[PDB]
Amino acid sequence: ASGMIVTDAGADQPIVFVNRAFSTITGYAPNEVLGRNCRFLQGPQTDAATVARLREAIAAARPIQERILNYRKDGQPFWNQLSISPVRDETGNVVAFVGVQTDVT
Amino acid sequence: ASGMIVTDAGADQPIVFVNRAFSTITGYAPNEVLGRNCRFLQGPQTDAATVARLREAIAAARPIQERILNYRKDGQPFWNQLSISPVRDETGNVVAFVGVQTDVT
Ligand SMILES: Cc1cc2nc3c(=O)[nH]c(=O)nc-3n(C[C@H](O)[C@H](O)[C@H](O)COP(=O)(O)O)c2cc1C
Ligand SMILES: Cc1cc2nc3c(=O)[nH]c(=O)nc-3n(C[C@H](O)[C@H](O)[C@H](O)COP(=O)(O)O)c2cc1C
Repeated sequence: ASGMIVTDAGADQPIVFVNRAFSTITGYAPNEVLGRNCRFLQGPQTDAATVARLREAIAAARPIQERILNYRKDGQPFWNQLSISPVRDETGNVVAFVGVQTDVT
Repeated sequence: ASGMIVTDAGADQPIVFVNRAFSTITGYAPNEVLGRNCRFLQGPQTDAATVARLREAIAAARPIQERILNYRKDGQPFWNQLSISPVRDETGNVVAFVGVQTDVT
């Protein structure tokens, strides 16, 4: 099952909702992640270039897909097939971002 | 600000998250809508053909936009500029739906 994260659009994109599969994949409970930027999932072997591409896409509110190395709460690495998209209203304002995670280890 | 509703994908698409502006627009608090299908927003003058189009799009996981008559908690009608999209994983599985409202009354 794939994880889902919803973040606010502004102000460094704090998490506002996660589904159950997010906890299955990452080992974090909702309480442990709400209000935080998702970058706590990264760690020392995460590819910096990939991170850069995410950062640039989010700042532009452009959809992006990447395979990124992430880490469970306990420190166990896993490969995340990650897809992020803005949620826009019909005037084009970005209301949120949604990300989908699949553990492809 | 535009409302946002996230639902599960299956069964009857129960609401799992709403943003602040959903409460502004509709008068409902999160605790009174979570776990319900969004159709409680409809009422006597809602156009049945519009509802039917939403029903078929959700069943097929197709994006759709409609201007639909909805009702606030206090019973006041409002025009909801509604857009719905599925959230998919990279294999195409539907993870959730996202709806965006704008009160265009
Ligand atoms: C909706 C959404 C979901 C995200 N999911 C993840 C994720 O699962 N794993 C991850 O490493 N980064 C994820 N990110 C990316 C980070 O939050 C962050 O944007 C990225 O590391 C680049 O920014 P930075 O250089 O400021 O950290 C997500 C971002 C958003 C907006
Ligand atoms: C994510 C999402 C958001 C929705 N938002 C609304 C809404 O704001 N107003 C509305 O009248 N129906 C909304 N709907 C549609 C109803 O939940 C329902 O699908 C529609 O009435 C058709 O199905 P029915 O004939 O079984 O009621 C939403 C559905 C989804 C999945």
